[PDB]
Amino acid sequence: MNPIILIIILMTVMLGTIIVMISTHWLLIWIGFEMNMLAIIPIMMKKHNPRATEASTKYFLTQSTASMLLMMAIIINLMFSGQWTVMKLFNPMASMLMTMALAMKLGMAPFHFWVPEVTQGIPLSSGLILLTWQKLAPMSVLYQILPSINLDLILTLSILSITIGGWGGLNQTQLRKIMAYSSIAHMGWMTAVLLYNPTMTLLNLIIYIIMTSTMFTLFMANSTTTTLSLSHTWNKAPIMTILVLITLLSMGGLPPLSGFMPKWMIIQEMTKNDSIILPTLMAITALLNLYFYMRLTYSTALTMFPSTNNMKMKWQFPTTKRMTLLPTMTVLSTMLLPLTPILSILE
Amino acid sequence: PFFDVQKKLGVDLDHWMTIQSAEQPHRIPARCHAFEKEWIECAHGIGSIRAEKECKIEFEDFRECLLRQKTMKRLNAIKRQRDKLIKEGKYTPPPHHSGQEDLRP
Amino acid sequence: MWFEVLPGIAVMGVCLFIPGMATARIHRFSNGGREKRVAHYSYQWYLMERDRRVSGVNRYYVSKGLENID
Amino acid sequence: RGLSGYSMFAVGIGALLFGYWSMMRWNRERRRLQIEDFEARIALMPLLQAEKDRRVLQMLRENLEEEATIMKDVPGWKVGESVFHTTRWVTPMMGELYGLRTGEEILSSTYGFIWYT
Amino acid sequence: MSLVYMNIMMAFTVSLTGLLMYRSHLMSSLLCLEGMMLSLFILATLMILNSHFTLASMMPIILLVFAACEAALGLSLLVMVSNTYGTDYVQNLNLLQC
Amino acid sequence: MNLMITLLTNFTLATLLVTIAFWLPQLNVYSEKTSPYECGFDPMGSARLPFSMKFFLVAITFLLFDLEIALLLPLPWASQTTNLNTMLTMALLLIFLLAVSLAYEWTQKGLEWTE
Amino acid sequence: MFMINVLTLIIPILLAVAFLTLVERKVLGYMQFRKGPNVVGPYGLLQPIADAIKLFIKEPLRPATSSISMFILAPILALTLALTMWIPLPMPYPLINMNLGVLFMLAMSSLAVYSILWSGWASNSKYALIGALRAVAQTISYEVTLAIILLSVLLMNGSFTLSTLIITQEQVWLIFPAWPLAMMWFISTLAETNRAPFDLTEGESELVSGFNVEYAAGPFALFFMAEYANIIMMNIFTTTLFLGAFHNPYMPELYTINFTIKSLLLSITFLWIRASYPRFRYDQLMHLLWKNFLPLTLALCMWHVSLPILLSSIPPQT
Amino acid sequence: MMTYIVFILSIIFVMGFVGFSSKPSPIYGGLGLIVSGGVGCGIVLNFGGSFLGLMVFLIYLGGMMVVFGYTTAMATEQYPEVWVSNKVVLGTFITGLLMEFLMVYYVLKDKEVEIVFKFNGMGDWVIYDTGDSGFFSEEAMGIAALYSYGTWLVIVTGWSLLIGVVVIMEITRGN
Amino acid sequence: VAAFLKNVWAKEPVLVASFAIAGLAVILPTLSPYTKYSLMINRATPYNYPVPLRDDGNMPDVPSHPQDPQGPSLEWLKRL
Ligand SMILES: CCCCCCCCCCCCCCCCCC(=O)OC[C@H](COP(=O)([O-])OCC[N+](C)(C)C)OC(=O)CCCCCCCCCCCCCCCCC
Ligand SMILES: CCCCCCCCCCCCCCCCCC(=O)OC[C@H](COP(=O)(O)OCCN)OC(=O)CCCCCCCCCCCCCCCCC
Ligand SMILES: CCCCCCCCCCCCCCCCCC(=O)OC[C@H](COP(=O)(O)OCCN)OC(=O)CCCCCCCCCCCCCCCCC
Ligand SMILES: CCCCCCCCCCCCCCCCCC(=O)OC[C@H](COP(=O)(O)OCCN)OC(=O)CCCCCCCCCCCCCCCCC
Repeated sequence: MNPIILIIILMTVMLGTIIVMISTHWLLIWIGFEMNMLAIIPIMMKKHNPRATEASTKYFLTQSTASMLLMMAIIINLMFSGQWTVMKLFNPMASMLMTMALAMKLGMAPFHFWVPEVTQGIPLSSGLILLTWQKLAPMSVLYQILPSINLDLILTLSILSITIGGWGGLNQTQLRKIMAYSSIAHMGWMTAVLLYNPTMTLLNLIIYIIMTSTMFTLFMANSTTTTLSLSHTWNKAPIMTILVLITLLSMGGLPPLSGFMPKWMIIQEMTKNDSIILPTLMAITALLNLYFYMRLTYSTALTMFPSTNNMKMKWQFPTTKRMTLLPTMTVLSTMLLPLTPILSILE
Repeated sequence: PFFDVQKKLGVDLDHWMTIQSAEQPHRIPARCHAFEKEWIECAHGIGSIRAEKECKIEFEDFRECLLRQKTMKRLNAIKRQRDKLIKEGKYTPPPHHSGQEDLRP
Repeated sequence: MWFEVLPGIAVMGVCLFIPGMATARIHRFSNGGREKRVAHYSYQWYLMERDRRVSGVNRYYVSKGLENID
Repeated sequence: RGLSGYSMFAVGIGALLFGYWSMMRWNRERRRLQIEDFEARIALMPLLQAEKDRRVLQMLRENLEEEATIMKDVPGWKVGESVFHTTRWVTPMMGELYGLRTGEEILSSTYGFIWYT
Repeated sequence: MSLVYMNIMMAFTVSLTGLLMYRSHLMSSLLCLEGMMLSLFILATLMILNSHFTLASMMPIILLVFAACEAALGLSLLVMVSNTYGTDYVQNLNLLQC
Repeated sequence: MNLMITLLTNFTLATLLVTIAFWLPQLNVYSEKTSPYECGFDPMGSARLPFSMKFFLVAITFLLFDLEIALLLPLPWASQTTNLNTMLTMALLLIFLLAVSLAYEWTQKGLEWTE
Repeated sequence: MFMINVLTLIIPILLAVAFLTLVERKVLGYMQFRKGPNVVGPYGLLQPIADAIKLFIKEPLRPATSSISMFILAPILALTLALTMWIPLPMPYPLINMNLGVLFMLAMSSLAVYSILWSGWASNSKYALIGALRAVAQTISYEVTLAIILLSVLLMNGSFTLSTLIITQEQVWLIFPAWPLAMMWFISTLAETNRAPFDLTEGESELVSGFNVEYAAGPFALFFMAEYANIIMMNIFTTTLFLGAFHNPYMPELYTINFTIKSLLLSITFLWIRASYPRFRYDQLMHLLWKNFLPLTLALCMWHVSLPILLSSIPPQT
Repeated sequence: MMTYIVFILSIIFVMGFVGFSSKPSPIYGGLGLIVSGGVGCGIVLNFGGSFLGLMVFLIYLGGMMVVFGYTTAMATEQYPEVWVSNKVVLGTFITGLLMEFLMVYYVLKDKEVEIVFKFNGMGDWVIYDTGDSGFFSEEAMGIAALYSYGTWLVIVTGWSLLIGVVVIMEITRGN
Repeated sequence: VAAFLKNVWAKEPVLVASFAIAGLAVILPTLSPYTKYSLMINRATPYNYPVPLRDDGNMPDVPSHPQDPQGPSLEWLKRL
């Protein structure tokens, strides 16, 4: 792609997310989502192979269906309220349709059927854009409509996302599908604490974006897209195995790491509201995520899978890659738990 | 993340199409301008939790201005009872509900 | 010579004169010898419906002047 | 054969300037005529507003004096009960005025302007 | 509410189930997204013209704009499916199943 | 009302010029006169094969430029406003954005046809 | 008595199409050094009646491969949309006085493409397929400038009302402030109405009869009397836009005679162009209305927005 | 039954939606969507939106001409399904029509109905305004306000159309 | 700059006319004295009713009759 056009298209993706974040009018929310989808489609088709075209077709169909349901929720709100302010919704039908639309845009289960497909089809950089930056505009709209979100719907979507994203990653050897089912489980964690304390929703979103950006930057820095090619990293750059070790143990929710920070706080806000069964099932179901994270740490860091002969040539060449903010994101994704009361800045 | 840039910078990007009671072109009122003005001036600043129960009456009048559900239900009752009394023959319509009435102006 | 297209052009010109002349005479016949009232805007329609109400014969074109008042 | 380029462009730009001048004068005259027609409308509007008020109050009283005759056998009916909690005047709906009248008056009053030619 | 909103919401749901149940042909369902845009147009416009909220009268135009501004997007994504494969059948787009 | 009467009249005596075009002459049907036309010879294959469009990028960009005359069309009414320099700036912004779009489609050879 | 007002519209323009066929053939003859029809009637004044009787007693020949419902519905909609674009045209008084009659003309121009389009698809033939998708290439070419030219000329009118376009042109013709728009609109109406050099759908040298190659007589008549109705309506529309005549409200027949003879001169100009110019190729069509007419149309749109503000000559909307 | 004209046009709207939503073929899908978008500019034209109905008619005529060109170029099969060729097309076509006229029958007999919302059964002439707008059609004034009041909406819409052209030319490249 | 202008007028004259007309439409309304009168005509076109004021006692600029000398006048539009 022409880099001026790449700059303009990425600024337009960012502009769509900002127009969703800053606007007080429902039509401008919908315009921001349309602009976001429309601009991110050529980021997915950066390589022009059939898998990117398939991923872009599936992504276009899911996000277009979600935006249709979003605009129908907006028009039913216009009927039952005569106004356009981005606030609570004045009808449970519009509340359900907008919650369905935002759950489709997040790829939360049972609308999850596009996130491993689309994430596998596209490159690692566009997969990073998909799993981090596209989880900011629907979480804005969910942060703004929580007086009208049905409790049973968002909790069913949340625990169904956590369970399905837990079981999905166990059967995977492709790193992008692992990160996609990890995305599904983590969006379930974020939306389960949405009606109890949305500050914990924002905390989980930020810590998740840090850890996911760390993992995709490590994958891009190692040029690995499968488990079995990530397993050659000890013979090429052994510090990267340590970084994926600490980041995957962080993403599993293990103390003393920062990925234990959101989970615990979510439990800390769900037991206040006399819900004991639900965060317990969520915590126990997160052990599946931890299990396929531990599978990746076994294949990469804790053992040494056999490499090839041609790796001896790659010993003679360093990385000329822009590993942008990789030590900063690696430190923030692992050693941030003693700074856990920083979450009050998200109030 | 409602990063309220429009109030921080003082710009009016989309506050003008937000409600019906805003500044309209050529001062055109909506059909529910008074109802929406009463509901917004009731519910201003008291928060949504107090607004859902302390300004319920103005919002019910405004919603029934918008969709006219009670009005159309009452007209259903009046027209259905009128058609029943025509079918039973126990009522005849007046001449000003038939045309021959030499209308007002 | 070239002027033999003029009968066909003349008959075509008559056949194009007929619709405009026809709708002008029909507008003058259906409206009491005057133009058809143009109501592009709802105020013009309100004045026309007021004329229909004040004519007494349920026709907007029947005008009532100062002879109607005392 | 024919003229040069500069002569034809000069004739074209002169035709542009003549058309712009003539349309300038005539559209300014048309705006003055529009303001005259609007001030005639404004001067008529109080009489039309008073007649419109007496018109709609006539029709609502006729719909009210005939509501009590229809609604006599129905138990618990409250004749002329407002559907609004407020006691403010509400502008009447089309069904509130022409709800008891014939379909000719209904069509001519609620689709008359749109369907008119 | 009013009688016409029943059928315009009904047309939205008919086009919804037509979109959301594919008949192995991608153009036949890209028509259904355009029909959902038509139904949303007519529904919002009936609501706006009804209540005389005149400043939102520019809203359906804008809505209609983004209609084709994604429909064209779908057609630009229809031709890449129909250049990789001879047809635009949606069951040819199953490579990302593994 | 008069519009639907006029359209009903036009459709009526457009379909009553067809029902007296089929039912008035004498029909002689045999299965070679109703065959398709390929200049006398039999047509090789069906005409329902995909006839590949060369002007496809122009056809998709027509969908976007046709929206512009849903945006540039209220300009006779937008000129009647009392915030008029703002209207003029936004109008020239829309035609300038259409022109920047057309310039980008020119220079990247999007207006040319394929093959 | 409105039904008579409809029947005094469409029947005199099913006759003006008939004698337009005779005028087309005779002006085409005398510009090609020969004579036209002068055998059937007195100097050809019965040849249209001869063709109109011949076309409706010939065997209609519905094909075996043709999708018959769209095959019959496409000439019905052709003549329907040919007739129904005459109703907002002020002659000086239109049949149906629309507040937005220009956009009715534009939308029914967009709908009349589907008669050609479904006729070319329905008759399952390879030459009628090519003549169908050349209408797509022609319609994505003229429509992208047919609306901005017509926008820019109504920025001096003030509205989309065709009757107000007589009041607009009461001092001067609107061809004097808008002659580039006029000489671009005229070519756009050539490209719209499928007249030469923009035939391109019934392109006889390439495609034997084009989109209606399977339509035998009877249904062929309703594409042949629809296109000519489109050229008479289109030159009346161009006359209303750019050559608006004097209207006396007490003598409408003066306006009717004046715009009638002007629209006849523009129809003779269409016949002059069809008899003198080589026909385009349907990509060179598209590189004309996009590479040439569309940038200058955007420039004149900027100019006709900014110029009534520049001269305090914004026309009224009432 | 002439007071029910917007309701009758809305029945034809739903019939066109069942016509193209059964998905016979995008030829007939474009046919049904033209029929629905042409009666939908008669539904909304009886509410006062004469500008705002002619545009959804005209934009969708251009749209279905483009979609016709693509379904003759890309989405074409040897035997296209008209309305009745497939049993799954005709079955759901008859299903949508019978359910639509079923909820016609339940709303004219009872004058009220409830599918998720509650709907009246009287003709929708009842809800119109009993006043006049003077020398302006108010929807034309509101769409005219897109330039004076809607400046940010102009900026985001024109930017979205610009990058729509750029996005589409970046997709349809192949390399 | 003149040789390139002659070159583009020789090769692509339609685009030269396009950029010339567009440049005039950009710069020329900012250089005209009549652009003020466009706004002054548009805000003196009375669509709505001039809703009167309750006379409190101290409003010297507001008239009591339309034919009074005080108030906004349109003599500038009559002369021009
Ligand atoms: C409406 C009433 C009638 C109006 C007049 C119409 C009658 C005359 C019709 C004659 C017969 C035409 C038959 C069809 C012909 C089709 C071909 C054709 O016309 O192609 C168009 C041709 C195309 O030429 P071309 O195809 O050779 O172009 C070459 C292009 N390249 C190099 C890319 C290959 O010309 C145009 O496009 C010009 C259109 C009109 C231009 C109007 C310009 C007005 C003045 C602008 C400003 C100039 C001064 C500079 C600025 C000054 C500022 C102060
Ligand atoms: C509640 C609301 C909170 C909002 C907070 C907003 C904070 C900023 C935005 C964070 C959102 C996610 C940002 C990352 C999006 C993806 C960026 C991307 O993909 O950039 C492309 C680029 C590709 O690298 P390259 O190797 O050159 O590519 C080869 C060819 N593609 O480069 C990469 O892919 C490398 C990764 C670059 C960006 C990673 C660093 C930014 C995000 C990590 C956290 C930083 C800490 C501060 C912010 C905390 C909150 C997120
Ligand atoms: C199976 C394939 C199809 C087979 C059948 C084909 C039938 C014929 C198809 C072609 C005709 C399509 C007509 C589309 C609607 C046109 C609407 C119209 O003419 O509007 C113009 C006009 C606007 O005027 P306005 O600005 O409102 O001024 C009055 C206010 N003082 O409006 C007026 O003046 C208002 C007058 C009343 C308008 C009533 C509402 C419109 C009626 C629509 C009828 C159904 C259209 C069906 C379209 C099918 C398309 C294929
Ligand atoms: C600032 C005012 C507003 C400007 C923006 C608004 C414009 C409105 C008009 C719409 C224009 C839309 C389309 C524009 C496309 C321009 C790009 C282009 O086409 O470049 C190619 C062209 C040469 O064509 P070619 O490369 O051969 O193309 C293949 C076919 N032959 O290349 C060329 O022809 C050369 C183009 C560059 C030089 C043009 C010089 C014109 C000067 C006119 C006088 C000065 C006007 C004031 C503005 C400053 C201009 C520098």
